[PDB]
Amino acid sequence: VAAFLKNVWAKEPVLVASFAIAGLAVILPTLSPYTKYSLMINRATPYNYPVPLRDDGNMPDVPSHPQDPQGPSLEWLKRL
Amino acid sequence: MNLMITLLTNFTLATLLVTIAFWLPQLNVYSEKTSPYECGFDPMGSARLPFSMKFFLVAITFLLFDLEIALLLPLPWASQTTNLNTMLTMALLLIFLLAVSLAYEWTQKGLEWTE
Amino acid sequence: IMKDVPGWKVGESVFHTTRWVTPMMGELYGLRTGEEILSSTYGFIWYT
Amino acid sequence: AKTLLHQYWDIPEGTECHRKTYAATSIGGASGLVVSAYSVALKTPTSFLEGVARTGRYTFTAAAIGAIFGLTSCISAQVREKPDDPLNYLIGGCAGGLTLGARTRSYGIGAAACAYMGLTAALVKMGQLEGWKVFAEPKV
Amino acid sequence: PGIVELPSLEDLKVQEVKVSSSVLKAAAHHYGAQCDKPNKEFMLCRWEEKDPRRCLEEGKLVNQCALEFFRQIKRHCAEPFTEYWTCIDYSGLQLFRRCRKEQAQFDKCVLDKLGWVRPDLGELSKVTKVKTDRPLPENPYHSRARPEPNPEVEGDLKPARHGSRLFFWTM
Amino acid sequence: MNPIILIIILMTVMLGTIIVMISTHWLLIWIGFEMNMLAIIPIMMKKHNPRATEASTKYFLTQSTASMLLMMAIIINLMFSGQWTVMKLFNPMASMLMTMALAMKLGMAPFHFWVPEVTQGIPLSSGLILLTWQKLAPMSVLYQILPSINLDLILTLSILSITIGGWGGLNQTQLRKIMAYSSIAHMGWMTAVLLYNPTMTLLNLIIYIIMTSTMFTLFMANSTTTTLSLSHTWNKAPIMTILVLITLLSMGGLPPLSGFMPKWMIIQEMTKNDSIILPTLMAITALLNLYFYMRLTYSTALTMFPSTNNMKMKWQFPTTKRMTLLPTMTVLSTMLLPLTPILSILE
Amino acid sequence: MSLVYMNIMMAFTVSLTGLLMYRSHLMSSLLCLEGMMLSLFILATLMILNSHFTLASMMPIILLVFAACEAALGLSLLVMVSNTYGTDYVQNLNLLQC
Amino acid sequence: MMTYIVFILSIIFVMGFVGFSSKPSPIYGGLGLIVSGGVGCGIVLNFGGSFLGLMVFLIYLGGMMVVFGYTTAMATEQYPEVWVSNKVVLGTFITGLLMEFLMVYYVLKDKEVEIVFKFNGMGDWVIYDTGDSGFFSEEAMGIAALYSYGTWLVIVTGWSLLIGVVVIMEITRGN
Amino acid sequence: YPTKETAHWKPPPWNDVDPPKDTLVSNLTLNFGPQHPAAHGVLRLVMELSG
Amino acid sequence: MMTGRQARAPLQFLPDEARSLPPPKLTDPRLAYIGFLGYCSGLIDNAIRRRPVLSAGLHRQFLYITSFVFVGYYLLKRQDYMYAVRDHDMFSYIKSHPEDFPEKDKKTYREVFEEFHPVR
Amino acid sequence: PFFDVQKKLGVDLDHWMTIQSAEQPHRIPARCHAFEKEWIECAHGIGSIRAEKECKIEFEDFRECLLRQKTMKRLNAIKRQRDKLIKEGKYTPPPHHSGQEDLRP
Ligand SMILES: CCCCCCCCCCCCCCCCCC(=O)OC[C@H](COP(=O)(O)OCCN)OC(=O)CCCCCCCCCCCCCCCCC
Repeated sequence: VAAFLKNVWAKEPVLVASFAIAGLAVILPTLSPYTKYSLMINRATPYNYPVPLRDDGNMPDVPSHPQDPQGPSLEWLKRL
Repeated sequence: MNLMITLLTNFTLATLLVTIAFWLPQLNVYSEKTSPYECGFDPMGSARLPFSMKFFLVAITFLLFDLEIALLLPLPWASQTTNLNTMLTMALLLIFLLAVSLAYEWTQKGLEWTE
Repeated sequence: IMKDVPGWKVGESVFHTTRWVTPMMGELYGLRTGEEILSSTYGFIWYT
Repeated sequence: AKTLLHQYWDIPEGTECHRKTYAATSIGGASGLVVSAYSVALKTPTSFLEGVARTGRYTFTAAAIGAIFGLTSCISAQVREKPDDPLNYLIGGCAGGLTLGARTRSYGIGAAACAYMGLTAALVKMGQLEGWKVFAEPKV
Repeated sequence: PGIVELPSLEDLKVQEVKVSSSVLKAAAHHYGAQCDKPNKEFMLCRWEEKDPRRCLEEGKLVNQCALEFFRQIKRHCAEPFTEYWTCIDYSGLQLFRRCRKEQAQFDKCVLDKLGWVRPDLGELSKVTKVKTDRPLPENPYHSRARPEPNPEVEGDLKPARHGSRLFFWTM
Repeated sequence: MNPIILIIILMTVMLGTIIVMISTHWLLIWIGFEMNMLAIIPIMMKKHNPRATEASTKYFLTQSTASMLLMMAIIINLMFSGQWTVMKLFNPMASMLMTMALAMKLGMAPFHFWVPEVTQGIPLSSGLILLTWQKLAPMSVLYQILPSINLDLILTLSILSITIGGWGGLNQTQLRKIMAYSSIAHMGWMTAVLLYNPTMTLLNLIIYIIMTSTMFTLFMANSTTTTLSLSHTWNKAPIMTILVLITLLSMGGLPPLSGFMPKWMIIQEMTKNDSIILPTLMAITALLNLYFYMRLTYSTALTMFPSTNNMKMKWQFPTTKRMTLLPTMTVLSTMLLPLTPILSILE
Repeated sequence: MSLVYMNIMMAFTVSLTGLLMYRSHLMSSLLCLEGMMLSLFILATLMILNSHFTLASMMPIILLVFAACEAALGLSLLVMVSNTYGTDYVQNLNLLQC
Repeated sequence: MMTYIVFILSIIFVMGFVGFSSKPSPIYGGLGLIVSGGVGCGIVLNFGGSFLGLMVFLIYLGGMMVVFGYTTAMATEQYPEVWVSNKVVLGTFITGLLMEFLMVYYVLKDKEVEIVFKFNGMGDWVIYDTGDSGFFSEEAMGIAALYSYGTWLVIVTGWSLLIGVVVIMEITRGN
Repeated sequence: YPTKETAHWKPPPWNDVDPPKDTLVSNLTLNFGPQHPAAHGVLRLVMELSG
Repeated sequence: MMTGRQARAPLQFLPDEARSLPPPKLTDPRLAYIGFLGYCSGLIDNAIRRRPVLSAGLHRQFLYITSFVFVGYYLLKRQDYMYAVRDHDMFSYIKSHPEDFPEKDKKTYREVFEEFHPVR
Repeated sequence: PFFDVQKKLGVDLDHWMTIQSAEQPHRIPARCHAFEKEWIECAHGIGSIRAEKECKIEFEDFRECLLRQKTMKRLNAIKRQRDKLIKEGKYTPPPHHSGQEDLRP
């Protein structure tokens, strides 16, 4: 299979380069760990309005102020 | 509104130069000046004969590939989604299907011109 | 405007519900001049 | 083509021959127009004049069929004083068949059309009397 | 149908926060951090009952709160705020990143004078909980009574009576 | 043709049919129709003669125009409904346009002109694929929208196609034109009952598919395309003459053969709703269909037409054709009448 | 409804009468077919954009894709027809009449 | 008058449609369909969907140029009836234009017409919406969501196009 | 049933393949004449082309 | 007809409720008739290929009979289930709607009157 | 033959598109989302006959939200009467409909 690769690189190198680039683009998002950061960046973009929920009394996880400690923060987007 | 003003300004700039190119100079029009130009000799037949085309298959697949790239242009906005893996898979699969169609035409001598 | 026309009732809703509906573009600027019509309806699309 | 039939059927039979004659002539004219239009579409005439002549001949033939059918049926129901009877429509159908034979200039077509159109006209009167449905709405 | 309802013009009158969009955009984070409670009460009610005719007093209250915040701003740091919103307003797209110096100046003056800390990144998009005293609207959609559903098929499946019962077929 | 390409094209045709059959969206229905038509175009161009070009062009124009009417009806329903679900139509204009689109796709009179020409101009296998497979997706869509079809329009189309197919089948000596006119008559028979009981339409569809598949396989096995070519089978294989005799007897609705079961159940269902004139007219035009079937079976089975000298050379060689499922399909097309209450499984 | 709907369906009806009455040129009927698909596209996107059916914005792209696919099929069939006879006249397709 | 901008664009739309549906010559039919596609892109751009108008304009321009190449190869004759060169073409063009202007005059007088549906007389600015769209465009986001929602649509479209290439290559084979 | 209209209707061929009816293909005859930079001064190439 | 019945539970050849019914016997006349149809198809398969009809390929005729019997058995089970569900639905609807289905009181022949038409 | 495969298998192929009130990208609502919700919930599980008999009010109100026939009809009546009143000379438009009134916000 090395002789065939040498022949096809000697004859049509453009097709070899295109096949290599396409294979790289196919197999790289499977093995790369930075894609989840892109997912979270896309998720954490505020297009809508964050409507608040009615305080019945039993919801200590949801904050009452934007400066409260509880809630999803974006420190990792600053550090990365 | 500004785009129609711009288009109208360009159009009446273009049609002003043609209208002053038809009435200004002195004309000497005969029944020899306006004959078709065939390198000095009389033409042998009409210019409305069927001018046969050899690249018909490439034109048909140009239609199909133009529509393939028409489907492909929402990609910068589609990269702003949350279901990122499915979008990536469908984009890759569409482009791979385009390449498969091109390769099948290449292996079947479809891009080679007739005669 | 509607004083002489018989069989007319002002403020009539064409829907069968009492739910508030989004005001139609012609239901808001129906009686106003054409400059406001062009500024509100086609104003953003035409803007440069 | 629905309001023409309802314009024909609302008049009581054997009462006014002229309105029934006009209504049945309208039915015949509509039939002639649709038949002639299909004929010139499917079979191309030789020229413009031939096409309009064929169309006019067809609609005049069918208008004559309707006119004398309605006149004969209303006259028969008036003379006999029995309006809800298929016999009047049988004579009307035979008179129409004789008219078709005169329009085609043949006696065999005239006799066959008399027999068959009399049978169909009598059956139409029977269906109008007993409410027979051809395009019957679903029930079960 | 029914005559549509509409509040009178005396119910809609209010003092207006008459400032440009650059004034709002410059002090957007301080306004969001300081005046969260009437804004969020108004937003919760407006999203809950889906009616602007029933959501008027809260709009009145949010206008008073925004005007009070701006009147507090005018008393202490009028000149750094003036320079800051001018530097915002020069930009065509009103970029935040072209006026970081006026950002620091306004932030320092406000923090030393009144003690307001700007929200961090991702904080003003947080979803909060609001405690209010209005009752929950039972029917915001004004839905009528739903039609009765079809009865459900029940019972054990017995064999067919006398088979097929189709013409002459005995089974 | 490359067999890999042929297999891919056939699976794509089947995929378009099931995409129509399983979808809950009008746009997906339309997509399935388009992909089916554009994948069955080259099957009709397998032999590359001018008649195949004519048949493909006429079929393409008819199916294209029908698809345009289908899309217009879909868009009008979207306008007046705001949704896309495959159910009844919320506009009579959309219902009428959809009914005419599916009639043009089914080859129903007075949109019946393309069917004998397209059937004649293409090979026997492509004609079989057409007349059996392509006549399922319009029937499925018609099964979906039966609350919205105008009764007068569909009954006019049904009796018109029955009369026109029965009349046109009397003047043909080619087998494919005969089969196309018979197909027109059978679609009239099925859609006359669709608004009353669609299970009857499904049963008629299944029996007609089985019967016409058996006959097309018989014609392929004997390699005859004209009646005078069919008349040589008694000198070639008399058992095939017996088979075409019994299948032509069944195709005319002659009891006690299985082809009479659909017409019998149509008459049974349509008289529960007090419609008596219509099934009688359909019975008489079925008699016309039985007439040209009788003419064919006089030509091929009950007489011995003169043969030629090279038939001896054909005697010396046994057949090696791939007559797939021919005996099973012949048995199902002939003797399925004592198993009539099997039709309840289609409910 | 709106009068823009009137003009769009009226254009559709014009191109429908154009397609159904031939003028001895198959390619002109193909052009009328593309006109009908363009009218369908315009009508669909007008109602979709007016009623704010945002998820249905992907539909007319697909409809125009299949329009062009069937147009390419029509052009290929026209190449075959013009390679058999001298021209593309629709009266030459009369072999299947006997 | 300017409030009737989409009305004027739709009248140019129908004018081009009746110009090229007379079938004078496929060159002039191509010119007419180019005009109709451009003004339809204009119509749907005032309705807000600029991307859809640009795509339909680009796609139809490419298709019209390829078919222009085809008719210069295949559908041409000695003396093409460009316009006015044939009686029936000029007659049907005048008939269509007269009918269209007749119904425009009718709807601009009674402000209501009944051809099979019922059409109103005002401009189509009334049926717009008074709200804002925020920080996104609805049409662009829908065709973006084609990738993340419509995987089945992508699969059937790509498969149909690939077998369409196969279909057109195995049609123009000759044997 | 033969009639006046159905008089010229021949049956189709046994193989359903017609002869190709080869009409003249009308090759375009260009004139690479003397007033041309390609022709070296004076050369009248009468040229029959298929496109 | 029963589309709304088989609407919430789609594409089931034979639901769970079909097992409450007696299965057909292996000596069903219908199943024996389907096996006979398979035997006839085997004879035709032998006949059209110019083989001896009653002797050639006994394994083929056995497979024909067996496949016909199998498929016919399942089809008969479905048919009996559909008739059972039809009757059950009909009786449940008759029970649920007592107004639309009155109890007719039959009268004996001493109370009725029927016109006599003599033949002479 | 509506061989419904999607509910049998549990996958969805075109269910997300078929109605106007389904899930949208970042929850963009349609113009008549509420009316479609009301008509859908009115006519669920009762069949088409009972849908056209027992949800006629909801369906016709939703259809009036879609095409807006009666809204433009009333607007046409108001516009025509105002034009006739202006031409005849019994009406004068108020200053806030003329071009300036020191607008509210
Ligand atoms: C898995 C990766 C992603 C795959 C999907 C995406 C693909 C993107 C690129 C699309 C390319 C489309 C066109 C492909 C055409 C191939 C067939 C062809 O035409 O081959 C011809 C060529 C020899 O040229 P010739 O015979 O003279 O051609 C006639 C005139 N030129 O023949 C050749 O040169 C040989 C062609 C076949 C062998 C190519 C080997 C490339 C190897 C690259 C390194 C390995 C990459 C990893 C993946 C494995 C790839 C096999």
